[PDB]
Amino acid sequence: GTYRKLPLFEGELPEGSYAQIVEVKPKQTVKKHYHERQYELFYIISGEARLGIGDTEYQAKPGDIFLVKPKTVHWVVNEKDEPFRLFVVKLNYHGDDSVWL
Amino acid sequence: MKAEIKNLIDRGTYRKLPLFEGELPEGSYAQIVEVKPKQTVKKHYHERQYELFYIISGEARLGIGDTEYQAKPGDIFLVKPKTVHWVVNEKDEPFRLFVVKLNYHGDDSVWL
Ligand SMILES: [Zn+2]
Ligand SMILES: [Zn+2]
Ligand SMILES: [Zn+2]
Repeated sequence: GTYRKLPLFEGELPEGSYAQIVEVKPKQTVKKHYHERQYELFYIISGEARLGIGDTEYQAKPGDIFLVKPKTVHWVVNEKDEPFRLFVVKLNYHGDDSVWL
Repeated sequence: MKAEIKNLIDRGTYRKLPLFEGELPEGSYAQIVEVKPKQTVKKHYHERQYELFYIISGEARLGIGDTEYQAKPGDIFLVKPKTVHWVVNEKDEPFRLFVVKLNYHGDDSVWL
């Protein structure tokens, strides 16, 4: 819902590890949230978006890499017809922890 | 937050560029890997670390256990531990990939 979520290497990734593509549907926004304990590593694959982490908003283009440490708030705004697609890795992942602002 | 590649580590057959050093949790690491033109990375296995590859640019015969893919941009891979991998760069282009290491408690790398 809101953005797609395409897990890879399911059951193959060590304890607390996780990897997946996500696809932020076009001209949609992902709302302010944070993770209690998990890290997000992004590699921006295609499209363009506004990406906030803590106190900084980036104009995320492909080939950018981002880190979201925990208790750090993030959002994306896609203002493009093309979907925003990113490679995600989650570190110290204890399952679902998204506290949604 | 954003990745600024300002640190190069040179291993001759290639170069490794770490990312977010100190920022990542224990057992984690992330880095770009540049396999310099016409070069190969020789057969090698990792004690326990896992290596997730996202292939950024170029083509290089990539070999994980028994399957040699031709790693193009957009491919994703995993090299579970105790798995023999290597890379032959074919082009006059760097073969570049975003790597994360999982279960990395320092250099578990070993080479055949
Ligand atoms: Zn997110
Ligand atoms: Zn390796
Ligand atoms: Zn694969």
